[PDB]
Amino acid sequence: RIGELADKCGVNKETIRYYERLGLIPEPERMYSQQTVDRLHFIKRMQELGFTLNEIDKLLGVVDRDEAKCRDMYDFTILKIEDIQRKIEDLKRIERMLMDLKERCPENKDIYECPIIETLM
Amino acid sequence: RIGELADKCNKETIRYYERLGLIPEMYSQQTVDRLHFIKRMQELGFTLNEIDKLLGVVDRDEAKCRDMYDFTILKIEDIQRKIEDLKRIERMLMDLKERCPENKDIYECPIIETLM
Repeated sequence: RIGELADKCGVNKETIRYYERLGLIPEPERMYSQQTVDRLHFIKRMQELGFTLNEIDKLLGVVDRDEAKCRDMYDFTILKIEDIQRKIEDLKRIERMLMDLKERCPENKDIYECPIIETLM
Repeated sequence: RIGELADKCNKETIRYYERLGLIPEMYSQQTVDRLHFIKRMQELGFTLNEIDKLLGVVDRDEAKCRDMYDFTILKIEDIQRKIEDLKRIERMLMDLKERCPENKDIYECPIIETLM
């Protein structure tokens, strides 16, 4: 079921085997249950949001109850919280800027130009 | 002044941005602000083409200011999704933090990290 799991999240089988080798995802039974899908989605999205594979591994250590890689979690949380807070602030200002730019467009006054579907994408 | 401008984040990168038409062909404070803008925008996941299109408005370039509306819609949706996700991740990290013993300790309070 590696192919369907690869298509579902999704990433190529190479990166799935790569995460299996890194230990980011557990060894499947003789396969790949729903938990593996949620975990893989977690890894993928976290990596998309700027987190390194090492940090993701450290977080997944909490899930697997690995005491070793859960060492010094306090400082880690503090650092990541600072980073992500600044990032959030920046993105919010940028978003307000983008909206402000959108209002200055003529189409913003047109009813048929209203972004209906794009809302739930 | 490109050496002084180089403190901001290097010279080849500056010449590269000049060749792309991202920055005018140097000495100015406005150029410093613009360069910082480009850099930080790139740090936050925006491509050079997107940043170029946004800077098309500052340069009053009619050509690349076309279809700005759909661009804004797209970027706003994407960045909104990102913001939601990041907020939730932050609350997660705060949960984890509060689950630590050090979180109850006064000397372990992150005072300096606040304004970094």
